[PDB]
Amino acid sequence: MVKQIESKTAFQEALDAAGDKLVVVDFSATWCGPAKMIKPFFHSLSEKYSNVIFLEVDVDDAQDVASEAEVKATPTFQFFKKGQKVGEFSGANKEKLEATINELV
Amino acid sequence: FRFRYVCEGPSHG
Repeated sequence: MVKQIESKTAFQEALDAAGDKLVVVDFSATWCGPAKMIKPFFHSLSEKYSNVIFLEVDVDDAQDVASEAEVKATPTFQFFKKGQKVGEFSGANKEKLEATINELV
Repeated sequence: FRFRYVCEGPSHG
């Protein structure tokens, strides 16, 4: 399922509620087209991979999450598991989300 | 307003 993180509070809780399944985060800006342009994919995987958890973050309204993750280029895909980080990669590459997810699945 | 850094989505390639 998908989950929107509007505050660092929902961030950690998202990982804790994610259980043990993979967790890919999409640090995209709702006001920036190029980032939101990849939503028909990242958010789409929600129905193709109901076994994976997908999160969302607003680098502008949630600078608290981007601040701790020190994001400087959107979209930034960050992978977490059990509250721990395992990998990450930015740059518009929706096809990689598949290879990366099937990697640490 | 809500602006931060550059969006290197399908902007770079």
